[PDB]
Amino acid sequence: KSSFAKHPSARKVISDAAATVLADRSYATSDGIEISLKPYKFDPDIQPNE
Amino acid sequence: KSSFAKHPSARKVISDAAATVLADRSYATSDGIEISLKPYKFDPDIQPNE
Amino acid sequence: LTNKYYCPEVFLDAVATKLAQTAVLFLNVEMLNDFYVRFPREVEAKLHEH
Repeated sequence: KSSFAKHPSARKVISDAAATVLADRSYATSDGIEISLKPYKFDPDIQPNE
Repeated sequence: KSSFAKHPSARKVISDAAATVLADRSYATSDGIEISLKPYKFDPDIQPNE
Repeated sequence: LTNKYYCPEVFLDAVATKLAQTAVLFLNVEMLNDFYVRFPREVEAKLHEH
């Protein structure tokens, strides 16, 4: 939708910038998520509302 | 309340064993807790029921 | 809850309860469960060596 509808080179530069940032942060997010889920793996206690 | 009410030396051995296990896990527990709290440090948004 | 800055007491108590409960889950799994499993082994070894 942006002003970069045309210019596939500039557009793909933007896209690849997003891609390289996400790729950089991906590992820390995955490992942190497994650590944070470590308690619910052992006992995913279910409350009546859930 | 245990059978080791007397024999304070062996009792101390048991107590110190508990203390050393707890000491071994203390840091990993703390760091994991701070990682799990990482989202609430940024924005601890409060639900109406809370 | 919309006037949080007008009611700091209830807000701070909500934050405290939340941090406390999620920290309690990670604590129970990691530290507590590791204690239940490692403690007897440590008692046996240290008592025998003593």
